[PDB]
Amino acid sequence: DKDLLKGLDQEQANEVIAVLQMHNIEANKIDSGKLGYSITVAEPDFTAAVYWIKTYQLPPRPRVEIAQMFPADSLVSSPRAEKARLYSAIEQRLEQSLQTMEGVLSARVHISYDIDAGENGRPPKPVHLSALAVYERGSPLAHQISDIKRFLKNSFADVDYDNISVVLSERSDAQLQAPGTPVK
Amino acid sequence: DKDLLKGLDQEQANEVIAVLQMHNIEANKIDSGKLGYSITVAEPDFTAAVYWIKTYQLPPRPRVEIAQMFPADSLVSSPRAEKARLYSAIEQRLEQSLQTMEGVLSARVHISYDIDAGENGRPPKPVHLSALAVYERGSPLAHQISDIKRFLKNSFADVDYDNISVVLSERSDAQLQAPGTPVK
Amino acid sequence: DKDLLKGLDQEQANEVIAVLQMHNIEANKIDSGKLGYSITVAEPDFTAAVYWIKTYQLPPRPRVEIAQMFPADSLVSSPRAEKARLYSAIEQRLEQSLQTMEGVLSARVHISYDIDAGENGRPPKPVHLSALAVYERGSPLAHQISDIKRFLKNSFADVDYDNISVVLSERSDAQLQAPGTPVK
Amino acid sequence: DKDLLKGLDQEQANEVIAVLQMHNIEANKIDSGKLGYSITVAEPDFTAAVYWIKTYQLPPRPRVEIAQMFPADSLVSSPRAEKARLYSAIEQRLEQSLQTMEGVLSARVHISYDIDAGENGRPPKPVHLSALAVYERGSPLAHQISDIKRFLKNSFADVDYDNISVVLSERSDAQLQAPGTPVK
Amino acid sequence: RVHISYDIDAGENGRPPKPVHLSALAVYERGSPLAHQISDIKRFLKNSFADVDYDNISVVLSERSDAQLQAPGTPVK
Amino acid sequence: AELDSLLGQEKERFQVLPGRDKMLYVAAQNERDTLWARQVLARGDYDKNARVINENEENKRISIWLDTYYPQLAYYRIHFDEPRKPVFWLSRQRNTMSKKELEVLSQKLRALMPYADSVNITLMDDVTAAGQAEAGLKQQALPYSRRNHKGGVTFVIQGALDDVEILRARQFVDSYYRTWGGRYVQFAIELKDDWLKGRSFQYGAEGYIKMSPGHWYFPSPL
Amino acid sequence: AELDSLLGQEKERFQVLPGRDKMLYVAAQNERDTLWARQVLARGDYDKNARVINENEENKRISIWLDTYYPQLAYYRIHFDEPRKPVFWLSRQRNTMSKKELEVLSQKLRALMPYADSVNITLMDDVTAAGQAEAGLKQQALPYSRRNHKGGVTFVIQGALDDVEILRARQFVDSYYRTWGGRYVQFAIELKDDWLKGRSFQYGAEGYIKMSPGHWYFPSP
Amino acid sequence: AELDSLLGQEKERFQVLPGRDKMLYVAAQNERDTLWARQVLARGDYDKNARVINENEENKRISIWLDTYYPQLAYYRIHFDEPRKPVFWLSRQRNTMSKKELEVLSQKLRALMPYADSVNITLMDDVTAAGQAEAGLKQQALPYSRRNHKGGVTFVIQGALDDVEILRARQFVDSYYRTWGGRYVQFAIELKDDWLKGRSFQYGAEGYIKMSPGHWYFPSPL
Amino acid sequence: SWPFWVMHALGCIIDNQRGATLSSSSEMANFLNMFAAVVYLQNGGLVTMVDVLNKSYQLCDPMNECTPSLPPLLTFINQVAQNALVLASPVVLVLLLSEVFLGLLSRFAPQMNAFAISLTVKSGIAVLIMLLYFSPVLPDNVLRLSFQATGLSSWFYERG
Amino acid sequence: KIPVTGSGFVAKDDSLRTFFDAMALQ
Repeated sequence: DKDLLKGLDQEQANEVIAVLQMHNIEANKIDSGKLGYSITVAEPDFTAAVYWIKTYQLPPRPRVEIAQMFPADSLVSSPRAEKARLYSAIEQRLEQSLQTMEGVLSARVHISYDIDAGENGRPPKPVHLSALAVYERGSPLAHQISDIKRFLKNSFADVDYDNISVVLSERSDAQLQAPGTPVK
Repeated sequence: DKDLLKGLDQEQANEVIAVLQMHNIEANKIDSGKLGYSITVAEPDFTAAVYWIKTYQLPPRPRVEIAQMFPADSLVSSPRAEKARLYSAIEQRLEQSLQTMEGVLSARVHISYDIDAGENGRPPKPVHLSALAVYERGSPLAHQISDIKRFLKNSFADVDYDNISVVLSERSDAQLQAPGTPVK
Repeated sequence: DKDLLKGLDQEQANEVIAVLQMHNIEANKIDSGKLGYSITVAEPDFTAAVYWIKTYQLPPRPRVEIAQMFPADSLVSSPRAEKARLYSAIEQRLEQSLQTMEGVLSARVHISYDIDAGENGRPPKPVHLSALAVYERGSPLAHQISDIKRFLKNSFADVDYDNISVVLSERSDAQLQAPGTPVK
Repeated sequence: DKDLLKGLDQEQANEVIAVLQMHNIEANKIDSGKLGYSITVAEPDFTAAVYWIKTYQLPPRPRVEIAQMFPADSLVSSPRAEKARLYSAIEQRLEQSLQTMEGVLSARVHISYDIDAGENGRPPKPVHLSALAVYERGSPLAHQISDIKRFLKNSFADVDYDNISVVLSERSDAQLQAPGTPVK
Repeated sequence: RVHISYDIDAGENGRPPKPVHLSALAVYERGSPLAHQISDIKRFLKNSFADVDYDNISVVLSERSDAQLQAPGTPVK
Repeated sequence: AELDSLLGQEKERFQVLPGRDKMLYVAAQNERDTLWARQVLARGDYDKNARVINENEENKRISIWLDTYYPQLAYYRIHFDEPRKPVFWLSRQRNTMSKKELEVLSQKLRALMPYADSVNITLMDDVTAAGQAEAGLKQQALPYSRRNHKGGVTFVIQGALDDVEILRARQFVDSYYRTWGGRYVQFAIELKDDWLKGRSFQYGAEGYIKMSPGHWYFPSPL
Repeated sequence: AELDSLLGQEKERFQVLPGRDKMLYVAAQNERDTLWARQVLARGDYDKNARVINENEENKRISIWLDTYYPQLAYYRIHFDEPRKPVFWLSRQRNTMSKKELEVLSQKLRALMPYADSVNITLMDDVTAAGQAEAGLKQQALPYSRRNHKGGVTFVIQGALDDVEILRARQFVDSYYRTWGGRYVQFAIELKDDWLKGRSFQYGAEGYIKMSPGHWYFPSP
Repeated sequence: AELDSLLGQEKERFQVLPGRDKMLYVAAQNERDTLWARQVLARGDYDKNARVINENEENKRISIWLDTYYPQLAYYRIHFDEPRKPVFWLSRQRNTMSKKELEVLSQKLRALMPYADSVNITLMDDVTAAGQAEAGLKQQALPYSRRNHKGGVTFVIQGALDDVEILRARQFVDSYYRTWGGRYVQFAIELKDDWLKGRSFQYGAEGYIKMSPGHWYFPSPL
Repeated sequence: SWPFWVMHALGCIIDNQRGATLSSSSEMANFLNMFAAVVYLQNGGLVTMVDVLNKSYQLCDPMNECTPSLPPLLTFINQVAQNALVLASPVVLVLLLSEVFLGLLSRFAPQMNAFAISLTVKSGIAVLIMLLYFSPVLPDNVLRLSFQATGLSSWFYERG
Repeated sequence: KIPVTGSGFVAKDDSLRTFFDAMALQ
């Protein structure tokens, strides 16, 4: 049982097992206590598991948000640093609201940011949107893309239907069966 | 058994073995505690790995972001020194949002930086983009260039369809079989 | 056993063995703990190793970045000392994002720096690029020029194709056999 | 028997051995701990060895860089003291990036320093370059003179091909055999 | 050995900066046709600066002396 | 241990076929189940020999042999619904081989595939392959442009399409590339910034004149 | 042990052939497995001599011999689909070799490749090599300009191509070069910027570009 | 202590030829394999005599003797593709040598290089060395200017070339130099910018340069 | 009048720190403003004062309503202020450090009344340290800070 | 390098003087 990773996260260890089980190799989630989690694989599956590590860029970085490097603890805050923290909380709250729709499994929303208009002589421009979504299969997914643009339409000041782009897709095949141990 | 490298951490050691395994030589991952890891190969397989260490410039350096040059704990922050973190956090968030598509394993996006058009009276210039991606093989990778452009187009203020360039390719062949020990 | 060099660290020693083996001589990498490494060769090989030391300018100097001359730990930083630290972090990111293309093994990218625009009212000039690359051999490297200049074009404000220059070459021939110990 | 140099550094010691073996005299390198290295010769070769010391200027001086005479530790920093440290990191990095070309063993690049153009109303002058190189023999060194001009051209703001002057040569005859011991 | 012309007075007043002059010395290995070696150095030295011309550089060069390899000899008496 | 027990629990997504060169062929259905089976023969828990075939690459393995020994042949795709009797879709109006030298090709295609028993040859018509691509492109109401030339046609989908016009066009082509392949007809989905979706007109003294199809489009200021 | 067990576990990607010069040749398929097989013979776990051959590397070795003993020869490529009986694609409309001097070439080529048993020389046409390449260039909808001359044609692609045309161009040239090779027809992709972006101009016989409201440019005819 | 085991593991990049003057000859292929063998012979683990030969060195070594004893000779290249029987490529339309004294050349060339068993002399044409050199530079659609003169031609490639046409023109010349040698036809690739860098002029037999809208310069007739 | 304003602002800080202005709750600051006037006028000088208004008519011709371009104007006051503080940097650190050094001696000798002693000694100290960098440092910053005609594009634009 | 096939005038926001001067040859 050769070791692969250690010092991981609870969600980072639940991600390493989920990629290898897609590719017909088993794993063991041995807990180390206060260090974290550690993954040890078998010896004939060592060459294949190393190859899937380089491709998927594992271990996963923590997902970044824009309001993580402009913290609200400072005594002074610029207006450039105050619209970006407001906008960074709407696209997270809109993501929590998008998963409660009928059929959406996951989504990600981006909004066009405004930087220079705080100090430049221009009034602020219109807002542009972009959305992704993953649907459960069996869904007629050509008609679902007009119900998200209507919800996203009057979530801003004045946007058109050309500045919102929805690219959605049905989910992948199910992985349900066990990999199977090598007979040694 | 001559040693190649020592003192490497966790993330570096799974990349050095993944390059040597492409070239039909074995490797061992030896721990040393807080002094990092070490890697030892056999004596007939020593001349090949030195030639491949110089070529691929291994071990890899940690990937650099522009946010590492401008830390938030400075006492005074210019307006020039705040858009650079702001450009370097949107550039990472669309990279984490492109990985959720069907078939993409890795991606990297580069935004066009403009900083000198803000303090002056010139109008701000148009923003340009350039993206790379890697798809699994067996996919019609000429037809999937149109929805990556559609997702990134109205993620900003005003871009056109010809200031963005996507150059993508399929992944290499899967390495699943063992290298094999030298017989003596 | 004539001693050639002593006190090298980890990354300097792996380059010395990769150059000497091109000229049919082998070495021994002896660890010494805190005093770095040391490299010894035999006595008939001593006359030849000192010839290739002066010509290849070994040991290699550590590679220099422009951000080392302007540290981020200063009290106040000028705008001249901010675009030099900004331009130095994109060009370190641009050659690591070039390694995730297919075929490429190494890359080096240079940017033209603006100097006079920080203190003058003149508008800035066009930015010029230049790149180096090493391709895995056998590739049709004539058709490989149109993708890097297209990728490098719209990663900035406004460039043109006569101001980008790419000079690339295939890697050298492989060294796979042992030198052989000199018996005398 | 008789000494001729002592107290050298590591890189100053390795240069004296490589010159004397070209002129058919055999020397010995002895380590002395904290007092650096020392170099001895035999009895009859002593009169000729001092003659080669005077011509080749041994011991070699440490190489001088322009950033050594304008240190960053001064709390004041004039703009004539910032462009000189900015030029001096570009003219070592282009030379070190030139060493990754096809067949180059050594190189040295020089850039024109312009400091007094911004202080008055005078326009900045054009920038000139010059480069040297030593190629491995067997190379058609009339066709390798246009790739260094193309790479160095648009690595700056705006140069012409008259301002770039590269003069290069093939390497010398290899010294590989031992001198031979003077018997009496 | 190379020498550069120094300028002091022009940087402070309204006077334009003057031209730049270069001069080089060299000791060459003997056996070289040293009449043809004078053109690569002026080609090298011209555009290593802002604004010089080809007639403000002067190269004076000479081959090294004959080698001394034999011992002096002890004075016997 | 036999072969169909060392694979997964569901013994119906794969299909083991006996070979003729003393081998054993497993028939997967996609690239995901292909890496499931190749991990078994790579980890080495099977004594005898085994190979993995696939629809998208066995159509590539005998097209590399085919464009060396039989050039200038017009065909579309080989369907592998029953692997003991494949079907070869030739062109009727572009192939000029007689009955005697078409039976030599079926016995020569038999030697490339040791699992097959007999390759069936039928002559598909050439305008039916263009009529299904045209009537299927009008049915989604997509603004297209046809370019007819000798030895294959091509359809260009220009313009600034929105998300529904991209999703309907991308979905129809992949359900069409499966049937006929991309040897004859090639699709050219591309996004440019013109609100006029592909067409171009010039205007003088009588009205508008429809220009000949070219590559240059006028960028739209609106 | 014997050679077919000293390679990897997958005993399908290599196929060893015994030579005539007392060797044993292995026929790989790309550069990723040739360095795998050449690592075996270099570390030294085999007593006799062996070599690793390739499709493109052997296609340059026997072209260096051919332009020394038989210059001014018109051929395209040697196909290595079966490595025991290769097929040599000779040109038809550019040579005047009879049957008697084709058997000297087919018997002196066998002694350079000891693994093969016979070489099957066929005379390919010269217009179909360029008729499938021109018709293949219209199907990708690319602007081009053919320049004909004696003993070869060439296709030059210019313009402000977008990202779908520089991916369909690489997928077409590499599929045609893989079959015929770069001996007869050569493509030249060069991309320039558009001088006409926000400018108004008149096209036709007297064409000019107005670079500003008060600045005309009369180009080359 | 045999010599063929003293070299590397792979015995395929070197080839040992027995000379006639008690000296073995190892024929390498490039400069890297010559240094692999010259390090072996310099350290001295072989008590007999041996030498390593090459192609770029041996073609310049036996031209110093030939440019002293047989001057004004028109030849192209000496190929060592078979190291026991080299081939001398003599010119046809520029010599006045008969059949008898050509055997004298084939015997005074054999005694200076001991490994060759026999030298073969073939008469190569002179205009077919430039018609293949013109047709290859025409396939790349590159601008050139041919200058014919007595005993050699000259192709001049000037201008501001781009990045693909320098690599494709540097890959073409060394493949031409590898087969023909640099004695007859010389390639002169020169990269310089637009001469008269931004000045308007009136070329042809009465020329003048315009330094300014009100300044005329009268050099040589452009 | 940019470099004359900071120079007149420079002398007021050195005047104010040494005492000599506490009659409110100046002649020395007039002296530096005259001095930077002459050294600006000698080398060039008046050639650049006319050139910026000759170019101003080339980019702000009337009947076109050009304006002084507000959004880079709002940082004008701190732009001379950060040039004021760094120019008055070295002399205020020694005068301030000398006072607390004197103040530590008043803690070591209680009835010294070092406030009275602070006024007698500081005017000689505050002028002496600035004599060392008066010659090589002051007059070149005067010529550097002279506003040149090349920056005229960044402060204006015509409105129709 | 002017990719169009026919004859004609392409106008992108002309000011009706450079437009009608271009029709002054027909």
